[PDB]
Amino acid sequence: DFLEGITWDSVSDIQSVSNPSFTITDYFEVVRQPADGNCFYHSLAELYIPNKSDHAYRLVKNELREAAEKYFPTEPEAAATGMRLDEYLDTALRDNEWGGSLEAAMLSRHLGLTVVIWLVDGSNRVVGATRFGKGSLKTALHLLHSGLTHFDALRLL
Amino acid sequence: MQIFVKTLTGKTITLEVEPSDTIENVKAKIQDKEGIPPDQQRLIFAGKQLEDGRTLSDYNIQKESTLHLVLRLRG
Ligand SMILES: [Ca+2]
Ligand SMILES: [Ca+2]
Ligand SMILES: [Ca+2]
Repeated sequence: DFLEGITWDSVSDIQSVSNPSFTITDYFEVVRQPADGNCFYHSLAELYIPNKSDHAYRLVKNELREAAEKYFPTEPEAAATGMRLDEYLDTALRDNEWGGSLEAAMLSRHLGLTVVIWLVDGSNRVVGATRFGKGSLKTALHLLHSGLTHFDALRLL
Repeated sequence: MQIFVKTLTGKTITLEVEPSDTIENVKAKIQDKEGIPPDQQRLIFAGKQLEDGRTLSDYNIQKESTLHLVLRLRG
């Protein structure tokens, strides 16, 4: 029960951190999603939206606008940015705008989901991981952070 | 005071600090050592975000306390 054996340190109300040591390919199937700048939402749409399409990512971004209206004023990773709701929605809902940790936190709250972001080394070994939500990891959405620049979807094998 | 800063990769930075020092100063120390600009760094102690204009003694951070440097992930 390795993934369940992983211990997470709380760094927020909705966010935890960990330093695991394994190759993501041994426990997960990687579903590579396009390099169009919308892959965070493309990788979420593959795992969450039941109907798969090249434009399923838009549905995830639209769910994010509702989530930002609800939680962006009270989000910890949003207190750092000098951005307020209306600027964020203009910037983020645009094409080729990178999503990630801040977007995953609000989506985990608004959709009642637990989102885990696994970071890799270029050999598929995990350098670290962030979990948004405290739900079970067998029901969670698994995302791969290749480099610090790309997001692919992960399905449990 | 030798406080430890923990990152998402598991990297640990030991900083020599004084209890009167502000989080802004701790962020400037990390910037000089790792090159991470203070606008991009979230210092967190016991699951709470640390404000720049407040001191370590106000947050009750002591000699071998370990803070967390949580970075914004985009991809
Ligand atoms: Ca797809
Ligand atoms: Ca809905
Ligand atoms: Ca690591």
